[PDB]
Amino acid sequence: HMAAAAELSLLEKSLGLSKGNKYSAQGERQIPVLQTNNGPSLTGLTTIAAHLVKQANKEYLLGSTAEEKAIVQQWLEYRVTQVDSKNDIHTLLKDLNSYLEDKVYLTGYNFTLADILLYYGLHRFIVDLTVQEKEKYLNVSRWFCHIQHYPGIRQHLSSVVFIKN
Amino acid sequence: TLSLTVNSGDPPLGALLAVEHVKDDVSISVEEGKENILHVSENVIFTDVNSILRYLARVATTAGLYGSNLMEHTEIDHWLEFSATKLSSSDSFTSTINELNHSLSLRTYLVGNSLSLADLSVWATLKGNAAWQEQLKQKKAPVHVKRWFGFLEAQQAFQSVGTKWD
Repeated sequence: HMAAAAELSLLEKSLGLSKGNKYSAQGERQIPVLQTNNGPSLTGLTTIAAHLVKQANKEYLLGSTAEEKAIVQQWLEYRVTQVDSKNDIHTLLKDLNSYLEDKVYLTGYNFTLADILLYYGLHRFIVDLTVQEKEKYLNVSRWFCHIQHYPGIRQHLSSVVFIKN
Repeated sequence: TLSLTVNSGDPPLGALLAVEHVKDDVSISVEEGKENILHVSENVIFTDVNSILRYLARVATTAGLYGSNLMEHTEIDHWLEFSATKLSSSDSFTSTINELNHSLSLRTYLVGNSLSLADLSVWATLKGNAAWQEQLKQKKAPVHVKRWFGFLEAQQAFQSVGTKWD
């Protein structure tokens, strides 16, 4: 539904990068590829992304502590595997809801690239969700509403409505 | 130079939260002894918790402590009343903190987007509430009030205020 190269152009501006790179794609999985200005070609969504995070000089997006960085890769793997999701997205939503009951962010208390990425990858789903389901997945709703209104993140992505209380 | 003197036995937590939240927007000292009051032109003073929070949030507009809408302003005031009435002395606490659990469901901040007076104020009074402390050691809390309390607790200027005044 949203190509990973389209995702990376969107991330560049999320981060606040002014420069915008040409991105390729390779094969039928259509993996994103960067003919790079610092080594051999970069490949995959989360690798390029890590790079851009670094280009932006915002390293604290991949975690500070060893243990937050392990959490950050955990949600990065999760995004490439379970999110890029056909028959049942509910099972994911249920799980994430429980994970998110005691957490503002996907890393414990901090904003990381996990939040941005998991948000973009879930966006097409949470859009197609009913008013009833958003109640059922309360913590997901909260976290998402939070990420949409995080500074600079949403860009031109659709706003999902979330009855305030 | 605006200076506030804090009640040395019972710091008004939340007052200093705002002070440490507004250090880099206006010149502020903190002194101790006496009672908790704030001096601004020292012919004009404020000596009540919710006055001082509002005044600092109004003067340091560079901070976002008062919100952006007029609606958000109204909420922020609402929250200060709520905490100063319903979280001051407990009676119907269950229905008191049901409501704080209930509206925190879809909100990261009480505010909507970012930290505002509502938070500093509510969190400070909650903390000093021992009935809610009893919910904590018995691990029977409202789940949304917990993350919210823990989230804010963990934060930078929130930890410093603890360290000086516990």
